[PDB]
Amino acid sequence: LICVNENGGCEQYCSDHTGTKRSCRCHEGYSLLADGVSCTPTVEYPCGKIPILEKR
Amino acid sequence: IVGGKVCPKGECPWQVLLLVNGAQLCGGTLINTIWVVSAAHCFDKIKNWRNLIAVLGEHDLSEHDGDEQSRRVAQVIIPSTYVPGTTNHDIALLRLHQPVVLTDHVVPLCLPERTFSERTLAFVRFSLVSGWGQLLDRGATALELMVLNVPRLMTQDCLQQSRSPNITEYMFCAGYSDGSKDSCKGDSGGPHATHYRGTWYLTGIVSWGQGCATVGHFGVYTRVSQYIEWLQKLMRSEPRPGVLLRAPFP
Ligand SMILES: Nc1nccc2cc(NC(=O)NCc3ccccc3)ccc12
Ligand SMILES: [Ca+2]
Ligand SMILES: [Cl-]
Ligand SMILES: [Cl-]
Repeated sequence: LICVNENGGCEQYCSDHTGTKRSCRCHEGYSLLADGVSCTPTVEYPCGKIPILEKR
Repeated sequence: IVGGKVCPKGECPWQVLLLVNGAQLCGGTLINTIWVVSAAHCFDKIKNWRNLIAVLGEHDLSEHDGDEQSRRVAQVIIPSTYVPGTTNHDIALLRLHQPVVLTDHVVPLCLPERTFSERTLAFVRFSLVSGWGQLLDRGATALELMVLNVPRLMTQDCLQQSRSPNITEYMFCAGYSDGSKDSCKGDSGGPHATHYRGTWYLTGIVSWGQGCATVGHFGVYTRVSQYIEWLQKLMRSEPRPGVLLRAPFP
């Protein structure tokens, strides 16, 4: 996969590496899941999320 | 904001109101607990740099509901390439004197990586712009925070569809040419926020245009993707005496 196409499949940030290699990364306040693409909050108020809507 | 709606309280939690001697100056965007991004041009005529205040968690300017947090602005950092009274490089990084406390009503917007912003965010068609600016050209400013969904244009198409200063590589256009919907003078410095896969990101800063909601013209926004590395470096630096700092760009 390449980061310029479909964001490399990453939810957030994407790095191309030497080979057909790709690593996804997450912003501070998030961690990467075992699927290697998804980011889940690690804190109460992660950036770019709206608490009253996340609560619903 | 012209032709938008009231942002429901708490749904624009990164929005900042900038005040000078109690008076509305500009908007801005919280990007972490002590840093706010705004427009350089907001600071062209500041007299007493020591009376600048940033307010988070604000919604209805007519009342106090206890979700507001005010901080003094300790530093205003502007790129060296900005020339007062002109439009290019219209960005400022503000350091608060003390962190805000994150709450349901106070949350930072994510400052994206450059590559992510250029390769992915720049192609999300619609983004949200917000502020307490004028509700109409030549009209009164808003007492409740307003928000508007605006589509982004490639600059070639912006120039073809417009009918000024140049639109530079440090800018982009967004909005409508029919005079119905725009950000306005008093919204300067506020966020252009872009959603991608469940998270919102800072992509633009309310910067300039021709009047507000003027037929034949679009809103022009600072292209934040050009400044990610510059901002990140400054956020790692130690504070310096004196509120205004001009920092080399690039
Ligand atoms: N989206 C938009 N549509 C129409 C008009 C607008 C006016 C805006 N604000 C200002 O133009 N402020 C004055 C200024 C002065 C020096 C340099 C730059 C701006 C901001 C946004 C606008
Ligand atoms: Ca209030
Ligand atoms: Cl890369
Ligand atoms: Cl000073």
